[PDB]
Amino acid sequence: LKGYQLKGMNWLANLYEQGINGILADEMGLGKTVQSIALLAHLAERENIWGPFLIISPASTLNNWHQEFTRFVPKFKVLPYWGNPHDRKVIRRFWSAPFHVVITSYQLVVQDVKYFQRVKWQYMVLDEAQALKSSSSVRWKILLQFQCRNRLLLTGTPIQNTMAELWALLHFIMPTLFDSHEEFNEWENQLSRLHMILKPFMLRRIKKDVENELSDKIEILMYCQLTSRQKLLYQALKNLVMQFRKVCNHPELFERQET
Amino acid sequence: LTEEMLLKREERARKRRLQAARRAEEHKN
Amino acid sequence: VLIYSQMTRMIDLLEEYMVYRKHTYMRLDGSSKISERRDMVADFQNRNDIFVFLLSTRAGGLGINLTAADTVIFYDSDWNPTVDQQAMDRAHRLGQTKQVTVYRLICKGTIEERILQRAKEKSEIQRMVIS
Ligand SMILES: Nc1ncnc2c1ncn2[C@@H]1O[C@H](COP(=O)(O)OP(=O)(O)O)[C@@H](O)[C@H]1O
Ligand code: BEF
Repeated sequence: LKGYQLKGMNWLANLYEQGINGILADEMGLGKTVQSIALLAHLAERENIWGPFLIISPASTLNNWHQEFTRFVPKFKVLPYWGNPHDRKVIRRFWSAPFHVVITSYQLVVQDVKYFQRVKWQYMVLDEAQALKSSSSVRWKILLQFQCRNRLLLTGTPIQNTMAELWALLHFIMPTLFDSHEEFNEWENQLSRLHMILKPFMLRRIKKDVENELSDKIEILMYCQLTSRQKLLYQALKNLVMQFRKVCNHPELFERQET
Repeated sequence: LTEEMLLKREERARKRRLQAARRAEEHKN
Repeated sequence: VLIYSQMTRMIDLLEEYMVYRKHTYMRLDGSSKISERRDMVADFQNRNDIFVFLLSTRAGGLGINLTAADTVIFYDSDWNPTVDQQAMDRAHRLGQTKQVTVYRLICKGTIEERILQRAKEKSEIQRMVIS
């Protein structure tokens, strides 16, 4: 593994021993999946290994995650759950025990929640949980309804949204310690208290700690002037928002040229 | 008498396992 | 180069142009199936014929490990920040040892200016809140 990697794995193992559940927020490219695989490997008492590992990742990340399991360790067995109703139903019937890890999308878990309910789950990790910020969504409630002792996350680039996001994140981390949204809102001073509260059950690396040789990307802006037709349309408009940005980006959408 | 149904049971089980393996190797690409 | 866009209509116009000029055209949008995604993503490592790759932010940037590319071009702006960030990093990860450069085609302060200002303010916030 790596230094930071091993340290995060040890922190996760210590939190598991203490029974705490937390996030694993690191920059993209630092090896989140590798750290999760190492943490899964660390389990040797035959407690989590005996049961399954529900990995609820986004749809796009099904194949890379899958490959990562088929290459990182020749021991873990994957039982993908994403595809035609037939194949998925057959896979569900199969375990209905070598079901080590399971790969499923967010929508597939919510739709087929009943299938997952009848199966007990030793460990659950929901990668890329940056989507799980709105508590009013059905996804949040469905994820909350699962009966799992330990919850782990590998979501990156956290927060940055409104306080709603923060309420959702924290209340998911633990049902206790958090009661109402406005309450959380009530709890320089504010920022320091929030940092102190989130310090124990969270990590962070950034790019300087882990990037030992990574050229600092160069970001370049480029203003572009609107053309004649674009201006005639912008004038018409001036004299909504979606239509507006469209007319800007390109006019063909509202006025494909004729013959 | 019940041995034939038991053996049919495990041959159905291995057929199902073969089908699952076929689905998995189709899924592995 | 990796081009990122949002509107499928836009993507289609861009496709039309990339067929007018011969730069090759390989896309993987949200309408593309997961198997086709996985396929194109296997191709774009260990294959070099694809000059340019056409993605959308939510569909492709998050979790696709596109280290092969050296440059990222954002044709359009996003209201919520940390979304072009996913793409940026997806190209600037660990296997991108060649170079990293992220352009940003914006307009001359027409209506994009408000979006860029909001994005900069939100990025500054998210920067200082927890770091
Ligand atoms: N020990 C390692 N050896 C080789 N490659 C590694 C190692 N750890 C991480 N990687 C690289 O990290 C990439 C996956 O990182 P990823 O989990 O996508 O990061 P993030 O979770 O920050 O997006 C892979 O391309 C892989 O090559
Ligand atoms: F940046 Be990782 F692929 F989400």
